[PDB]
Amino acid sequence: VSLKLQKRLAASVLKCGRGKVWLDPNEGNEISMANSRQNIRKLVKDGFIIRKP
Amino acid sequence: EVVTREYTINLHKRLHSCTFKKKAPTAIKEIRKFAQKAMGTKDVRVDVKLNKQIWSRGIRSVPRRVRVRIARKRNDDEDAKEELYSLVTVAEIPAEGLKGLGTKIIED
Amino acid sequence: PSHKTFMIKKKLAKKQRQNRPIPYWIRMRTDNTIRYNAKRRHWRRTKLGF
Amino acid sequence: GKGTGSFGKRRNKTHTLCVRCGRRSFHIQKSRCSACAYPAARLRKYNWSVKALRRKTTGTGRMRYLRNVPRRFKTNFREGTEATPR
Amino acid sequence: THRGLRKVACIGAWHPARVSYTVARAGQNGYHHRTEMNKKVYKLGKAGQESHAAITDFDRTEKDITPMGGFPHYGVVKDDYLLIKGCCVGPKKRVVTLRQSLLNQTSRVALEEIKLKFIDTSSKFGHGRFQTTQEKQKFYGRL
Amino acid sequence: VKYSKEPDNPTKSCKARGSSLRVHFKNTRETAHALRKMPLDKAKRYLEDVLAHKQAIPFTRFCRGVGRTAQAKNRHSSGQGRWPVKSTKFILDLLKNAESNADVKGLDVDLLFISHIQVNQAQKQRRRTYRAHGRINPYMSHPCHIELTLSEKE
RNA sequence: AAACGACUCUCGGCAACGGAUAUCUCGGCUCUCGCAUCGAUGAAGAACGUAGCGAAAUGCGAUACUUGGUGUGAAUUGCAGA
RNA sequence: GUCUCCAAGGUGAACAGCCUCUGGUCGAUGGAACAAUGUAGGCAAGGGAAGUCGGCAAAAUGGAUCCGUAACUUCGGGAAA
RNA sequence: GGUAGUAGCAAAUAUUCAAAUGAGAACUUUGAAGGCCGAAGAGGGGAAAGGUUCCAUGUGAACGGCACUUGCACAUGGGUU
Ligand SMILES: [K+]
Ligand SMILES: [K+]
Ligand SMILES: [K+]
Ligand SMILES: [K+]
Ligand SMILES: [K+]
Ligand SMILES: [K+]
Ligand SMILES: [Mg+2]
Ligand SMILES: [Mg+2]
Ligand SMILES: [Mg+2]
Ligand SMILES: [Mg+2]
Ligand SMILES: [Mg+2]
Ligand SMILES: [Mg+2]
Ligand SMILES: [Mg+2]
Ligand SMILES: [Zn+2]
Repeated sequence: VSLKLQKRLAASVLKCGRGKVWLDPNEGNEISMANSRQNIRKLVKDGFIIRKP
Repeated sequence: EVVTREYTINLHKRLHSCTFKKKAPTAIKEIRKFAQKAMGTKDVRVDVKLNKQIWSRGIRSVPRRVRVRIARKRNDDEDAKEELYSLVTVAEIPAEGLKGLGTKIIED
Repeated sequence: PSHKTFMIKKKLAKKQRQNRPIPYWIRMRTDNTIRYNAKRRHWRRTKLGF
Repeated sequence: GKGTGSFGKRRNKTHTLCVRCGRRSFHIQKSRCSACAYPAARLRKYNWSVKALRRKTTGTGRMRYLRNVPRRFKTNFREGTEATPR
Repeated sequence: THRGLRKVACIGAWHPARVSYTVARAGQNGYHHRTEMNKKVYKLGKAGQESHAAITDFDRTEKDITPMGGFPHYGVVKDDYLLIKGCCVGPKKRVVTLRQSLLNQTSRVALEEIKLKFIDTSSKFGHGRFQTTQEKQKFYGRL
Repeated sequence: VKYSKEPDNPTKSCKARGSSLRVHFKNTRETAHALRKMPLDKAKRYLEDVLAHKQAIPFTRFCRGVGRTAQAKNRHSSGQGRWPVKSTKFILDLLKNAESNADVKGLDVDLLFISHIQVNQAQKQRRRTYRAHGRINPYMSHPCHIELTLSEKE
């Protein structure tokens, strides 16, 4: 699957560059299941999407 | 069979006069061919940590000698063409160093 | 551009509506000769020249 | 530099759509159409271009009103009447 | 020179309208059969006969013909060998054919009795400064 | 459909074909020429070796500027050969289709051999290139029709 | 030993490439005849819309592939519904 | 080819060159070898323009501080002589 | 048609390892590493010009001068307060 949309939305939500977005490689299916900024925020809260330092 | 060994690989002589921009990828290919020759397995998988070690000093400064562990395992996947595959990982360097270190058998 | 006149915008709307394939049921009409939309336009191939 | 480099500078429209004939022939600075000579009252037409004349002559359009004239002439422009009730 | 300068500029005249066999052309260089004449045998070392060693009357150091570290790309000479003046055809390890002279050797150079005074046995893989490994070890204090 | 060559005994033969295949006609012809009159199993092994770069297809007619290799020595003395993997894959697929047809017919595959195989030029497809001084040149492909018929030995 | 094969060339069967030939034609060209009817009561031309399902052509104007009268007399039709 | 706004740290006189942070990106079809001839970039003992139409090309010089600076001159310069 | 599977694919430093999907992965996505742009940028917006190229989903054929699971291509929908 492709997570380009998730990467873009995570970058926008975290207010960081796309190169500072970390998508958990072991949570690919559940990350791809998200298609809205609300789902992205929920994933960030759960810890599957992290802003890198 | 399932056998694990530890080898010392002389990458210096294998990559003598290698073009700078291809030196580390050539080292990766060199290690793959070394594992193929040593274990008889076409399919060789290089550990991410070993790749990190090879690339740790850039694309030019490949280490002269590298201590690796090669393990031959049976491929569980049925759709795999090869029955066995080789896994190459880093190996611990003794305190005395690489001097006097030969090929060793790891499996108990 | 972002700044555009109302007339130009309406003309572009008409061009967008006209840029589409023909309905499938057109090909089944008795004594039909239309095979496809011969006037299809792509924004990169032919410019409108407005 | 008079070729490819020069072609890179094209973003000022000499002509825009003409109000009357709809062509992209309305010279903005001259404020006049090079195709139909709008806003001049008379249409621009010349005998040395028969093709140009036949591209825009009467009949190439809709003839909203003119198309119905022959029927009215055939009826003698009968008006203010209807067929006998059934 | 446009189009390169490592060429023959003119490879022939208009007539004859052909390139001749006498014009230099690019092609295979080296690996040609050759026969070189008048090479003088400076010594004949016989294995195990106090002539294989590089010792001379002047220099009495006990050393063998093989230089320090071995002959580069060849190895250690242990069988009979010939020491010939000058160079010979081919790279190291090449098999060469030794032929008896077809001419009558009567010149002074051919008749000269050469007496070797010193034979260098230093390493040829660098700027060798020792004639023997024992000498090097004595110099560096390891023996 | 009518093939260029019909089998002597159709009951003991199968056929396969493909039209307008997007592969180079000259390479495909070289591969077919290499394959003619070979047993089916040997042809399969030869094509697999060609794909693995272990055996080479000798380039014989369309060979101007082709390199030379030692792999094609036994077939072509001059050594002009290549490894047209695309053509080999397409011909192998056609051979697999023919083998499936033989299995449906009830023939035994052990003694099957390529009785006939032919490559023809199909309709050329058009693209273009851009040349110096504002010029445009053709950029064409050369698809081919392929047909083959397998027969029972003896 | 210049044989078998490869290449080139040539002839024949078949298969390709291409669209000539033949037979057609709701089109064109030419001649002849009848009639005299655009527009400020807004012409020709130009734009935008309009069908259950249409982009073009054709038609039409928010009553928008048509309203109404009259004639004929059981369809339209690619599909669906009335 | 096509107008314009924003503009971090280090070195350094400096939006010079070089490296780095935010942001972006590895997009230029790939693999093997390292022949000749080329394209681009270097070095070369002794001599030093003998080469060539011609020092073409390249090399040499180069920042800063101190000392010092001729002919000529329109008295301003020359001069970074 | 021969030319000919020939001339060519070479500017802008560079890719590598593991995994996921897929019939098919050097070229798609994730992670890790090694590099570049180096703020008068290969970053972030506008003017003209273009006109839906914007966003989501899916993809036979063609096209993206190799390839593609892909997309500024194609098909269906949405979007400019
Ligand atoms: K060749
Ligand atoms: K024939
Ligand atoms: K009516
Ligand atoms: K000179
Ligand atoms: K002169
Ligand atoms: K797929
Ligand atoms: Mg005006
Ligand atoms: Mg030496
Ligand atoms: Mg070109
Ligand atoms: Mg005809
Ligand atoms: Mg400073
Ligand atoms: Mg600035
Ligand atoms: Mg998009
Ligand atoms: Zn006009």
